Amino acid sequence: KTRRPDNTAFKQQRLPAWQPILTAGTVLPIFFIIGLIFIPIGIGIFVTSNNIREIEIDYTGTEPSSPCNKCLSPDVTPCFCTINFTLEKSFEGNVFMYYGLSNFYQNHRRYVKSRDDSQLNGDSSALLNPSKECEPYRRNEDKPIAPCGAIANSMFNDTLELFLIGNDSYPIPIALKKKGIAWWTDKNVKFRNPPGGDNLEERFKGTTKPVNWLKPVYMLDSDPDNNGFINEDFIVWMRTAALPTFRKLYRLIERKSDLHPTLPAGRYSLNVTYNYPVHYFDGRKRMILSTISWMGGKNPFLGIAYIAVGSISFLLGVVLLVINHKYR
Amino acid sequence: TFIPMNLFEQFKRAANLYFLALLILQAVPQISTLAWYTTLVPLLVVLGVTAIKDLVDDVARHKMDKEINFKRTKIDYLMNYMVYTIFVVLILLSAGLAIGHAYWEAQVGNSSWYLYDGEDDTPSYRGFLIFWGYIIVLNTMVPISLYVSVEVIRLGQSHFINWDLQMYYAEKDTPAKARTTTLNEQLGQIHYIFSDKTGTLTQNIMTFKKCCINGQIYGDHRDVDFSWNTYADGKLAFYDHYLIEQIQSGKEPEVRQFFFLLAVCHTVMVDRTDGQLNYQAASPDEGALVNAARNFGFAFLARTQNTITISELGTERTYNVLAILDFNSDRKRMSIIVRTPEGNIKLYCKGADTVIYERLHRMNPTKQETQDALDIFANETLRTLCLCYKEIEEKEFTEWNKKFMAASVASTNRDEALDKVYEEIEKDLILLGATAIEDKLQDGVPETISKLAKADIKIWVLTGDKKETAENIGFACELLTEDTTICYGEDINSLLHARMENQRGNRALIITGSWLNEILLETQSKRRLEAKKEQRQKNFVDLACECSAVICCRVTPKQKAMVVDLVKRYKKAITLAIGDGANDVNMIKTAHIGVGISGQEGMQAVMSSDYSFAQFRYLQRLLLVHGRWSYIRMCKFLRYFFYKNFAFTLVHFWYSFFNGYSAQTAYEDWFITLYNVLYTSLPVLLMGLLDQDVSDKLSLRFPGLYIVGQRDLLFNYKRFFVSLLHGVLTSMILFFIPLGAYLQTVGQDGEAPSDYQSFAVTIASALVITVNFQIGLDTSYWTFVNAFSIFGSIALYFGIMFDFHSAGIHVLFPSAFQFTGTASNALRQPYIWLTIILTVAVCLLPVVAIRFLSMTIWPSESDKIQKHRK
Ligand SMILES: *[C@@H]1O[C@H](CO)[C@@H](O[C@@H]2O[C@H](CO)[C@@H](O[C@@H]3O[C@H](CO)[C@@H](O)[C@H](O)[C@@H]3O)[C@H](O)[C@H]2NC(C)=O)[C@H](O)[C@H]1NC(C)=O
Ligand SMILES: Nc1ncnc2c1ncn2[C@@H]1O[C@H](COP(=O)(O)OP(=O)(O)CP(=O)(O)O)[C@@H](O)[C@H]1O
Ligand SMILES: *[C@@H]1O[C@H](CO)[C@@H](O)[C@H](O)[C@H]1NC(C)=O
Ligand SMILES: *[C@@H]1O[C@H](CO)[C@@H](O)[C@H](O)[C@H]1NC(C)=O
Ligand SMILES: [Mg+2]
Repeated sequence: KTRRPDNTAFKQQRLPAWQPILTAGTVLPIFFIIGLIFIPIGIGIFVTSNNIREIEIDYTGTEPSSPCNKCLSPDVTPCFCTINFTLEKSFEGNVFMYYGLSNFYQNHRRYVKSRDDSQLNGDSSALLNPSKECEPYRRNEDKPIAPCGAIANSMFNDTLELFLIGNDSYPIPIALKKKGIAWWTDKNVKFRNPPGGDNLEERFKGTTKPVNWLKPVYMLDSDPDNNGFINEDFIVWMRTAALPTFRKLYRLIERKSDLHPTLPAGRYSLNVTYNYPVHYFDGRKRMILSTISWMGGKNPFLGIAYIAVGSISFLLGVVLLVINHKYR
Repeated sequence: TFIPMNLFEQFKRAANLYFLALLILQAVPQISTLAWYTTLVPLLVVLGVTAIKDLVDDVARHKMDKEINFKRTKIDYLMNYMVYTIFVVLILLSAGLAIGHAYWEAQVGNSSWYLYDGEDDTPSYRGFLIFWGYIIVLNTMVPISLYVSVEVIRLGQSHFINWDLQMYYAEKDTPAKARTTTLNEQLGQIHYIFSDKTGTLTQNIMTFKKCCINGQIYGDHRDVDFSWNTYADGKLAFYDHYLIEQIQSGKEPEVRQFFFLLAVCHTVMVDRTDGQLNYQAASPDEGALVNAARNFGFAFLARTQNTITISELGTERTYNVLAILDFNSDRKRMSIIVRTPEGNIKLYCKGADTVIYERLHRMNPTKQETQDALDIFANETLRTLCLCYKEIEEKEFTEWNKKFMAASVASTNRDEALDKVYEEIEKDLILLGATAIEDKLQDGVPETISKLAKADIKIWVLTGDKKETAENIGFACELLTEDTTICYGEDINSLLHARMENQRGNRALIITGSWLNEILLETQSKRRLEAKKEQRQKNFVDLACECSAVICCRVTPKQKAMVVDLVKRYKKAITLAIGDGANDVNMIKTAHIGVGISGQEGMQAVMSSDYSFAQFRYLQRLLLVHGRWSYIRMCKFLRYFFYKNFAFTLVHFWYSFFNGYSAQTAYEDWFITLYNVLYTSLPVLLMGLLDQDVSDKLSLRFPGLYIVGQRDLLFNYKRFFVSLLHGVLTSMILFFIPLGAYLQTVGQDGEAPSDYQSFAVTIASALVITVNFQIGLDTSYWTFVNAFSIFGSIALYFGIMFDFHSAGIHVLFPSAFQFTGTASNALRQPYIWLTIILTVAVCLLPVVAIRFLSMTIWPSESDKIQKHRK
């Protein structure tokens, strides 16, 4: 019929190969070695996370007796809460200020998609032609909404500030800087203003503000590098969270010039303009101050998980060892 | 052309049409939860790769035209059932979450002012709309590349049969061929083997040994070189002096007639140009018999339409040929009518004694001891062809000859009109004697018949040769040993009648074809007859399959395919038919796996088969190496293919709870595209082609490993839901370990991977590594390309993903590519890598522990010999 088949390693099923078999002397060391690797990492992360100092102030006022419950029914648009908290142990180094939102589904399909990417990327064509994707907020009355979409529309628009109550009882404001609170790529690549011109007023011609926003996107900040689509607060909002209960970076408190702690232990008051309504869907607002750590942030779950898995792997090795010993 | 290509790819295959129906679902925007990219690109590649496996054939056919001018596997049936099971599970889960979204929307969705879209859709409608949303996000449960991967697995495995060098016969220079590239796993599931005897269990390299005429047996040592005869050759080794001088001198009419018949009743074409009077016989019996006849001076020189050129001891006497009664498996005997120059019409005949003795003359004193002679030759595995002759009166021949010529009336009449002439003349026959010819078992057949029996393959042999020769050949090839209590049809017949009327180690069933029909007998009355037919037919198979061996004798081609059908219908056992010669093609088509020996009878019953190697000896490697590996390589492929796909989509089902059941994809939109084709497609294919539980030499030495496939222990309908339970858990771990790690702080600073984009990068990353590490656990043959594909899959993902999330690609598609700066930011943070390591360790270590316990507590035979390297 045909000639002799060629004699090559692949064709004759004779490729050189290692035949690993899960011998009792091979699975056991990896199980115990994992026990001696996860545990020290698990205790390492746990104690490192437990060292982090954090304070979470829930200032939504849903519960009665909180002395700004009036803001749940804001007859006057400007409402204010003054929540006092005292820190037992002073914060050291950079202190990060976040705002938290709970039971707030930022990962809804109708929500995450509702946005125009070319518009935020600084596309002139898409500036006056919002995509169909941000359908419910394409245009307000006659001309398109510049930050279209259900995401840019429902933006966290509270005004959080911190005061230090010293012995004199006079509130001393503590510096909060709004710059450098977004990913480098988001500021420098993903989000951009429309091209052309120098004044932001002339760039956004034929575009209104979103319906919920009180003021246009032109002057979200006085800094020319922080006004428009490249605004730090706005960018931090559009970065959709993965779960309902999230918290987003708001302000930074960098190291003080003096050797004293950045936030010395003492009486502080949180002066916040209650603008965001969340009590309709049982949403909770929180203000979170956290201190920087070299090994990420405060993640007690991983430390407990590594210890939990580290112990299971060590136990599994012993259990597997016993079974091998009996059935040897 | 190509337009027909996709036309039958879609309709014929349910999965291929399922995804086309999905594009329509993804086209409409009111329910499109995934982009159209997510289905075309995995579809075009699957529809593109399969085109290459068939288009290359057509273009070759087109070139051929210019130059010149069904069997479905058992798993193939299961695979269809799995895919129809995934549809139901997908429809139930999609309907289950559709309920959950309507109730979520009614309570939380309607009260949520941020999720306002301006479309007053009632919560019952919003749930309905997202029922199609979860037919799209969770669509990938149905494996798109299952139907293309299996073709590559089977094609590659089949091509190992062609390239095999141990399955290659040198002197005849014909390697093994696998002419069906879809029956590979079924070679490892064979329960029965039906084999021809002559040409399959014997070489059909024949030589004349003995003889008997008028009761006097010749060919023994009593009272040599044939130099006295010019036509003779030394190839024939004969030691019988008495017949040599008797035929040389003092010749008698008996020996003259007997040898003359062998050189007249033949049908062998002859050549004389070489000067040695070469012969080329289509039937080994005829060629050897004439080759033996010429050795004694009865040499056949030439033949034409009206005469012959036979020679007798140098006396070249030319006869006249009038009619030749053709031979077939039904007739079982050949005859020729020849007119001598004297003017007498002499009819010669030969064939099986069974059909010739019934037509003998009343006066035949040599009939009795000739039967004893015939039995004597069969005792040494010698095929016997009885002879006979008769004379036809001139007066009665005229009308018969005219009728014989009139029988050639064209049309289909010649099928039986000739036969009517055949039986109307063959009334009285004068016995002459019987021949004795030697056939020898192929090399390593007794090794194979013993080897395959160790794998619990019941070897049935279906042979048209005599009762005695088959029984002794069965003993010769170790098919029947000294422990066998043979029984015949009468023993079977009595048992069946006894039970039928009442209700109204090694054993054999050596039974003749005549007794095969007798037991089976081959408005209300018709129904009862059909009921009787099924009752006895079912009783026979249950009586036959209960014994290790079976010998079927005097069986025509109709009775070969019949028996194969009986086992198939009434036992549900996979069958293999191996044979040579046109008589076996009826059974090669009936059997699940059809094997064809090239043999000496003809190159005919191999093109009508599935595998066409040269010798029965090679059946050791087809089943115990290629068939056995092909089964485990296919099952290991399926046990992982469902896992890697059913553990991929289920994150969408778990993430549905923390997003309002809104059908939000936990993965990147462009990661769903490449996962099925790019990230987790190469390593599984390389497994199904290059995996070996034990070495080839060590799989022959332990045929018991074959049993894993006969009983179907490696991929049941039960092990489908253990790979799904594996898929559910892996998706549960892949989701809830990242979720637990992000509910709390995760590297939260100016560069914080806590958003959703870093949630898709973490789950997808730990998913790619987990499956590509769990395939590494599956492969038992870590060749230097299995490692490359496994690590290539993981390294490829981190290469493309960086490119996709790189700032440069953002220019090409600001909208379609919207993940920029996530991969280069979500994996430089240690907590993300501490979550991926934990998500992989806690997802793979339980598999290692589960696998190790199974080895230690319930070791399999494959593992038992793998532990002992020697
Ligand atoms: C801060 O954000 C909140 C919500 O994110 C803003 O409340 C929203 O205010 C808009 C009006 O600017 C409301 O839209 C419509 O207002 C008209 C009156 O012009 C009213 O008749 C409609 O019924 C409708 O409410 C919107 O409803 C309201 N949000 C909610 C949940 O009711 C708020 O104005 C923002 N404040 C600043 C200073 O940016
Ligand atoms: N040309 C031929 N002339 C006379 N008899 C023949 C013959 N070919 C076969 N026979 C005889 O017919 C009987 C059956 O022959 P058949 O044509 O059915 O195939 P077979 O049985 O020889 C193949 P196998 O041996 O593998 O079963 C045998 O007994 C044989 O002796
Ligand atoms: C919070 O601090 C303010 C200002 O010091 C004070 O007027 C108010 O009474 C304090 N409230 C409580 C509950 O201590
Ligand atoms: C809080 O901030 C507002 C706005 O700057 C200011 O008017 C007020 O005096 C501050 N202190 C309060 C409300 O106690
Ligand atoms: Mg045969």
